Amino acid sequence: NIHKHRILILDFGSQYTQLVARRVRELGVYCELWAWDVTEAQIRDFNPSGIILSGGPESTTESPRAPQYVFEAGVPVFGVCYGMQTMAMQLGYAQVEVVNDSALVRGIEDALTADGKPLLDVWMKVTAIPSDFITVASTESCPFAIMANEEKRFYGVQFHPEVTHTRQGMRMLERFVRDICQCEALWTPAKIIDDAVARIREQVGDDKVILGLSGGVDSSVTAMLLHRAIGKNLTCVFVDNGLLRLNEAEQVLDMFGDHFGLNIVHVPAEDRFLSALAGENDPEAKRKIIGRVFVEVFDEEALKLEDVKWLAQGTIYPDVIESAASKMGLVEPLKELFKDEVRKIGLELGLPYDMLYRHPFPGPGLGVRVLGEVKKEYCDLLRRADAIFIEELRKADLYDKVSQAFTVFLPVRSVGVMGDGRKYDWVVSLRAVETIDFMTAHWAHLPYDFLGRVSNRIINEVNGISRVVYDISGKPPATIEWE
Amino acid sequence: ENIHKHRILILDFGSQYTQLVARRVRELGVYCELWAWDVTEAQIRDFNPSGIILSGSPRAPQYVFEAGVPVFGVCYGMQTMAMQLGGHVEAGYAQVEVVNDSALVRGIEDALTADGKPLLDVWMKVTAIPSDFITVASTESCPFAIMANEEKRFYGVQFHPEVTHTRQGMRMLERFVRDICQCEALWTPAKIIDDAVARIREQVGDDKVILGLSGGVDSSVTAMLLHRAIGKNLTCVFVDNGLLRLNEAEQVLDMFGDHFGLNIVHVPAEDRFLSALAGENDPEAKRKIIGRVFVEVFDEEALKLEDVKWLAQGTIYPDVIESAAMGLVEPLKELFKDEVRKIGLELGLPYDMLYRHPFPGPGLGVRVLGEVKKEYCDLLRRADAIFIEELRKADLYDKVSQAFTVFLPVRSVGVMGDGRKYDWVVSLRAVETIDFMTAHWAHLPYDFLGRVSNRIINEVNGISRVVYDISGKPPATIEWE
Amino acid sequence: NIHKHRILILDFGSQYTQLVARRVRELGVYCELWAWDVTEAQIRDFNPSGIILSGGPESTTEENSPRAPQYVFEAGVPVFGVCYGMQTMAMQLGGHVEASNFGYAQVEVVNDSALVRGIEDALTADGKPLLDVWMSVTAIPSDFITVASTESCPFAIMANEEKRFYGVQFHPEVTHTRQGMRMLERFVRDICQCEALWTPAKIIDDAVARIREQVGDDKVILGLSGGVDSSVTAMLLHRAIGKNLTCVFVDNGLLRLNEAEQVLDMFGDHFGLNIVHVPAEDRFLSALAGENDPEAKRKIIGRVFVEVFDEEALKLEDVKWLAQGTIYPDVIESMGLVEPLKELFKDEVRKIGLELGLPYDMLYRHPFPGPGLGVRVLGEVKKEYCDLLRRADAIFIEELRKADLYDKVSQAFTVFLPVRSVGVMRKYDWVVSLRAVETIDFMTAHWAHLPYDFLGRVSNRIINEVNGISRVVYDISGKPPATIEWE
Amino acid sequence: ENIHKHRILILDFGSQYTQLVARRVRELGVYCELWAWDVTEAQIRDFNPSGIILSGGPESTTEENSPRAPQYVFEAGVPVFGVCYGMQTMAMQLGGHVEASFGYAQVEVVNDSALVRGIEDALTADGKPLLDVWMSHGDKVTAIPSDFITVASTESCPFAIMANEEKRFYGVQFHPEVTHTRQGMRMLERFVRDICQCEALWTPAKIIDDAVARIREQVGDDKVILGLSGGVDSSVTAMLLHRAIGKNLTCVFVDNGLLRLNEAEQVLDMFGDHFGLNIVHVPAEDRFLSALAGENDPEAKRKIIGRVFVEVFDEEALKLEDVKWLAQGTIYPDVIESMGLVEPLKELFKDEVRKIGLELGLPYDMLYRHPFPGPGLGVRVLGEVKKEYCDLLRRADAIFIEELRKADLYDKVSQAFTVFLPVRSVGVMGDGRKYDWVVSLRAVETIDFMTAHWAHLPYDFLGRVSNRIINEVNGISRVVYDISGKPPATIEWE
Ligand SMILES: O=c1[nH]c(=O)c2[nH+]cn([C@@H]3O[C@H](COP(=O)(O)O)[C@@H](O)[C@H]3O)c2[nH]1
Ligand SMILES: O=c1[nH]c(=O)c2[nH+]cn([C@@H]3O[C@H](COP(=O)(O)O)[C@@H](O)[C@H]3O)c2[nH]1
Ligand SMILES: O=c1[nH]c(=O)c2[nH+]cn([C@@H]3O[C@H](COP(=O)(O)O)[C@@H](O)[C@H]3O)c2[nH]1
Ligand SMILES: O=c1[nH]c(=O)c2[nH+]cn([C@@H]3O[C@H](COP(=O)(O)O)[C@@H](O)[C@H]3O)c2[nH]1
Repeated sequence: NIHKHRILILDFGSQYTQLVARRVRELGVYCELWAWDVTEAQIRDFNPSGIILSGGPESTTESPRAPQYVFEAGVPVFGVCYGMQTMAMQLGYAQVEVVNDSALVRGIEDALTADGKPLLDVWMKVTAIPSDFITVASTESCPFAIMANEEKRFYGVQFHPEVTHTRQGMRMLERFVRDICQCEALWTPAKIIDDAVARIREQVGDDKVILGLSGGVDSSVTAMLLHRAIGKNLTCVFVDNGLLRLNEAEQVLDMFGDHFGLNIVHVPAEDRFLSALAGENDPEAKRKIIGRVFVEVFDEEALKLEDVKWLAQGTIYPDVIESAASKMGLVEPLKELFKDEVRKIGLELGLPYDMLYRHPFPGPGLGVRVLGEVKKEYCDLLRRADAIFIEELRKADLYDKVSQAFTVFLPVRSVGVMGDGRKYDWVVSLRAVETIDFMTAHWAHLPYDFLGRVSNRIINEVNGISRVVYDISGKPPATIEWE
Repeated sequence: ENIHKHRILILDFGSQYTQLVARRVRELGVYCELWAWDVTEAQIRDFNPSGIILSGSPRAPQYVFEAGVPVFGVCYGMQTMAMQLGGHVEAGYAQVEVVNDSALVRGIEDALTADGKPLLDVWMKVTAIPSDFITVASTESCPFAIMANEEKRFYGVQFHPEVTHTRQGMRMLERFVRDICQCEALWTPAKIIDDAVARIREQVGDDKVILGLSGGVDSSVTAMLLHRAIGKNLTCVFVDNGLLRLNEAEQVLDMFGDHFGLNIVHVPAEDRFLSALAGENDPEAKRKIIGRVFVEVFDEEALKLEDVKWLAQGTIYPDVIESAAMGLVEPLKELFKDEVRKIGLELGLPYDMLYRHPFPGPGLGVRVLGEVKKEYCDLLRRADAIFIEELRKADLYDKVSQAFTVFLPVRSVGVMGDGRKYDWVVSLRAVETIDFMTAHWAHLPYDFLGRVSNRIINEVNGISRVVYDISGKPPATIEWE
Repeated sequence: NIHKHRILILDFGSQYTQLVARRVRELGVYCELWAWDVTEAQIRDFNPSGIILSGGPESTTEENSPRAPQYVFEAGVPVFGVCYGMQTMAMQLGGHVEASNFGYAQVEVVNDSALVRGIEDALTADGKPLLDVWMSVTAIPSDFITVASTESCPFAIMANEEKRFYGVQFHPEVTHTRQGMRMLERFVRDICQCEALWTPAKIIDDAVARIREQVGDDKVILGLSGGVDSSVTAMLLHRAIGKNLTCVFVDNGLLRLNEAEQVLDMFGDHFGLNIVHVPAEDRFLSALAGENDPEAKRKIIGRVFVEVFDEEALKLEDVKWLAQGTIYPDVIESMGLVEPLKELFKDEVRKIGLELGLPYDMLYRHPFPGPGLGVRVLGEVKKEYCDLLRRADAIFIEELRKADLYDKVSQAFTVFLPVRSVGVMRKYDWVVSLRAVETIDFMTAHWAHLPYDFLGRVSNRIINEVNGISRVVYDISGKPPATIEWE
Repeated sequence: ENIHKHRILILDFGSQYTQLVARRVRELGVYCELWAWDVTEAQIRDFNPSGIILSGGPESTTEENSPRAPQYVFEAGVPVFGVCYGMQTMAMQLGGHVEASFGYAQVEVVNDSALVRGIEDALTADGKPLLDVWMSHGDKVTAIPSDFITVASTESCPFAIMANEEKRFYGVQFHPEVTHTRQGMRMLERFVRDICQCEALWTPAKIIDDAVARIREQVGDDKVILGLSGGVDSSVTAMLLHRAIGKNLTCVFVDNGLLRLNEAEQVLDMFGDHFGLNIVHVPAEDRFLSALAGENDPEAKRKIIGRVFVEVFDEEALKLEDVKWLAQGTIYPDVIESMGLVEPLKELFKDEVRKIGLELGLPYDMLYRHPFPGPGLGVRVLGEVKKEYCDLLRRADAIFIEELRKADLYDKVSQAFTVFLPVRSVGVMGDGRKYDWVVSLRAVETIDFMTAHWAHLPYDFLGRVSNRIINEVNGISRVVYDISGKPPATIEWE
């Protein structure tokens, strides 16, 4: 069983904790990210084959600490940054000299040299280890780079193995998870899919399941999962909310109605969304509106069915994790998956690459990209602008060099040449970013020649657009979307 | 000493480069005028040129060749020179081989051929030259790249010598205007100033003159010329319309009031222009209001002054050329824009001010899209200041023709400590201008753009997001309105 | 057994054929790359779980052109034809090719096949599956179905599902084929039903087992160069027969700075190997004395090293085995012989070297030629020239690594130029040349467009810091018309 | 016409920018001489400057033996302009005081001075005039002499400009001669044309006319020989003498086998078949190669080439009866660095030589060619000079320059050439290999006599040239690029 060998990752608040989880996932082992403030009851219920304590911005000199069971549970424990500093007490690029044999790092040598010692290229106080620990690696600024009670199988590392900059970090996480915690590598996209199917089948039986099909990654893979498990019993509602991209409805239907043979209720709700949105300039109002009409449309569509006892949903593990930060049943095949696993299993389920590695598209769609009041003519204009932008972006092989690209409609009038020189028309902003984390994203240094080709195209080819600007504001101090 | 004694008639055959040719002639210190090609024997005879230039189916007046003065045809001018004297015409860097001796290019060599023959590096068609002309230079594509009737002192070149791409073009221009045409170079900043003062004094005498002092290049140099000519008898009216750059009023007042001793009437009229603009969204109406309120204010101040008999004005020669179908002092009406700067330097004005990017008459009124409001103008001024501050630090101010900031009355979200706040967006706009019809948006460095947008969003309370106008002209325009 | 599931890959002459092989290896499945001109007895003896017929430049329309042995299609195993492999399978099975004396291409999947079922990169506006492939046939066999199409290429993919014959006109082995690896995975793991036992941990365990069966308690001589193959080899025999393995490391005086100290400290003082160290600097130098001919120097360096190695070998009799780092590419291009790496490709040797415990930086270090500095010192090889070269090269590589440029080139090194150049406090000293290449194939190398300020930095460090070097130049000559080494 | 009548004395205190001052004043149309600071009142009285400019320098007036102007500088009754050090020694030598301590800066003008009245680059917010100047942040005047006034200042430079308006003494802590001082030229012109009242009679056309007249009055109708090398200096000298004494000028062009590809023909085609000079063309390639045979020492090679050049020239001289005059192209920098002698360019800087060269009819690209050393390929062929090597180098170099001109990179460098390395490398030949010579491309952006940076030529450009030389020149296996700056290396390899 694929959840059997499982890592409990305890989050002391690093931005890299989910990266550790994703690395364990990549290594083929289930794992779970909980907050540090967990009860020995819970760790005993999860029953981890090993524990991992993640980095932290706090300090053990105040203060987040592991539930003492972490070290009493008799499973190998791996501390990382804070997780190492908290393992003690409770018991930029750099190179560490391996000063001892440890289970964790034996055989793993990036450079050696030192003339008589193994070196580790790692990506990086602890004044003294517990009495049962040895020093395993050391640096100038950190004599305690790796510490280990190799008998109790506790390991401590002042660097981040989950990050690629740690030359052999993954081999180290492999060592801890596969070899020191003797975990089998059962958590494979093929076997996740079988687990998904089995669990949906068992949880829903012959009951009818409904699902909001966006065409996006999460609800698509969910569609494919539900569909593989209960076939025709699944009904997907595709709402064209009048806020999608150019031809999005066609593409979602060509893909999932035709190509994959899904049972699709197609709801053309453009006028209805644009109705409810009428005269609404407040971006948070628009979101709530757009989100409410969606819930309205699905509940209407659900009733037109019958015996629909289950709503399916593209909830992925990160979503569960924020919810962790404090009618119809829920079918959530992806609740345990991170986004890269979802894509990977989407590939195995047969979905196309393009869709799976597409830029995220917001729920509210163009509703948050038409500044202020959302009008059809602004959305049609926005659509042709985005289409050109994204089509040029794809020609130039720039689509994968940015996390997200789109255009924003500015309801301001600017003059542009018409032939005699007298036509005001609308302005759009191109927006392209390289996303670093949920808090920070850089605006993309798209090439000048390229920007200008897109500019000219949008202005010349779209009647109603006279001027194109580029969002040159990063996040912070701005955000990715304009609303 | 008439600095207009030696003069060059340049006939404009519609080329972009014709005002370039005239400026080159003015750079050699020789006065010249640029007329439309369609002139009369009479119009030309009255000018009495020391030499005629024809720029790049229109035809020169037959008198141009009858006039007995040297004539220089460039591109279309050389082609039209061939047509009209019995030749024949049929329609990038290049090198023309000089194949005959000619006053125009005698001694002007850029390289030598393998044969050992002279070559000209030029920037650029005739198939038969008149029977009294010879072939001066040629190249593979252009059999007749330079031709000359050495006797009538007629010279045609297919390339443009006014463009520095023609390696020694200026020297051929110098050769025709100074040697062939027999011109002294008295047209100098210092002497143009003297002649401007002389002509102002003679036309105005002891009368008091009034002047609209916009702070721009033209009205400033006009102000300094008048102040030099008539001093206390000059009142400049400076009108802060509410649409000027940050501290423009203080700056113009500092400069001409305290520093230069001009007599200034400062009209703080921000509320007045803003109020005449309240609610107006149409840029055509905004400009008309701003212009309308401008003369109203200026008229109300001209009636506030005893014995004002003359209006001074920074009309420059291109304004005169562009104009092609109380007394008026226009000291700059013969000067091209760079000449006006050169003399503004000799009159003691500051370089920064003379080479400043042009600012439009309505100012921020065409840069706050829609209803111009004080709030938006305030934000715009701060953002714009940060932009130019940085442009100058980066030595990029020199590198664009115009750089400014447009206020977009759209709300965008941005970070506000731990959460979010909606505020206004501005667009940076920077162009390299090419002509009245053509401008490329500047490829400002990315790092620089990032600094500026950070500076604006972080430093300007009320701005959350900054975009860069990446639209060229055409299909867009330089200004947003 | 980790060779049980195995893919026979027949080589029809493509450049990318070794890449097909290594992708099967990357997949976790043993495979073998043979010339196409083999026999049924050979295939039968090999017992493929599946056969891949790879690309090739020749035309199927020519007179005596390559054909797959007819048994390929009678082995009752799956057959995968890639490009010419597919053109030969179509021609050998009833269909036709027209001849025509590369590119990115999107092929539309127009029918189901086990090979590309569910492998999609995009949809057409008409809902049809698209594959992003690295492209390169007028009729297919009449038991074959068309699987995918292009404009240019009507039969991009053909297949006989019953017989498990799949032909593609693109290169799944090339990363440009977006889901190439998946199709190869599909063929090998799903269709050929191979397990992924070909792993580094298991290839090591296999290596050890096969050394012990072959050698037992016998004694084994090895030439330890510190290079990648000789060293992983040493680790395998050592993990296999400990003290019964002896490593002869000859410091020929033509090695990089402190190479002897480093080879010895690492494999003797850290991996507990038993190494006889021939400190043979003066002997190689004496032999090379007065030889300005690169060909003659290569010989001389070869001759002496054999002489030295033989002498050290005789000195430990009752040794019946010479071990050697020969790797699978050596096999493909070509006391008793022990060769643990003879089935491994270079990146496997590296991968298993990491499992053996070896340092990354050593396993991914640039190749250092047999003659070492004997061929990087133009003309007469002298102690002093090698000495300057070693200091110069050490500076170059040190800068090159801290600039994170070692990853970015195939080979970086310094060549000593016996020419005098003026420099400042005015002195005449030697010239060295930096040389850094990006090696496309065996015959093509681009000189690296190393940053200018980096080049200027390396260049100043070498001049200022190496007493004896007045001037640094950079080889801006690619292969062809020049070669990688200078001699 | 006396075109030297007005003249500025520049006293060199050692600034890297002193030559620039001299050329700016020249550019303004006013003759000027550049002397060392330690000259004598006597010498200055002889020159009789219309005005004196004291340049900057690296020394410090606060140090014991620091350079000072001849006191007469301040007693000659002419305007004195002091630039940095010259300002600081003007202060100190007049009762000021300097304290011991380059960049852009804005000096605020605070008093009227003939030097900068009307010269303004910006204003302060407070509305006060600013000059944009290129300053030396080093030593600073902290007291100005009694009858001086502060003209300009910064928060860090109380006396950024000082002036004694009556004595026409001006000191600036910045460099008006460098472009980075926005209106420095106008400052220099203000001093030279206005305050010193120099007429701008030092123009190319007038310099020519003056040279001619000085030639025609030094030699009259005598015969004059001239080593013509096609280099800028002797070419301009040749044309001066041609216009001056015409037929009596005999030009000797020596092809020493160390010239660039076809150089003899293009020099012959140019100055013989086109400009009409009388060229005695000596083909002495075998004579130089012979004398050079077996000489691997670059210092010996240079002496040999020098010596052998002189014998050839003396012989050609002997073949002409009554050669009473030797013309050379010595330019003023050669004087500053240091048969009757005619040196028409001894007062001219290199740009002035080009400028008058163009006025004489010489082609631009010749006048602006990179400097070619006197020994030619003999110091670009490393070790022993042989014809096979020079033929190679010539072919290789001409490819180099041809491409360099094509890509508009020729004028982006001060010198570009190829060095023949007597080292052999292997290369591809067909399917097998070949073994042939190596050449080095060498290209520099020269900043001064002691500083050259190697050019960041475009990689694709380098590889194109690379391939061309190797694929087009027989005898070359490989091309390298010199990536050594000067210092620690030199421009030439030998
Ligand atoms: O499903 C969604 N509903 C929303 O209302 C929404 N708002 C922002 N986003 C996405 O969140 C990411 C970060 O955008 P911001 O930096 O503007 O917050 C980007 O990926 C945005 O597209 C949304 N997604
Ligand atoms: O004095 C002015 N009053 C105006 O109303 C005006 N509108 C445009 N401009 C200037 O014209 C140039 C380019 O015009 P466009 O904005 O139409 O491209 C640029 O120099 C613009 O600033 C104006 N100048
Ligand atoms: O082990 C070796 N012994 C040798 O004698 C030898 N010669 C060249 N090389 C390597 O061959 C590759 C290309 O060399 P060339 O382009 O100079 O032929 C590069 O990888 C060179 O290092 C050698 N390797
Ligand atoms: O050594 C030389 N002998 C000569 O006869 C000679 N003539 C000119 N040049 C130029 O002088 C400069 C100095 O060269 P270095 O950077 O190698 O010292 C470089 O600019 C050289 O080209 C010569 N150099």
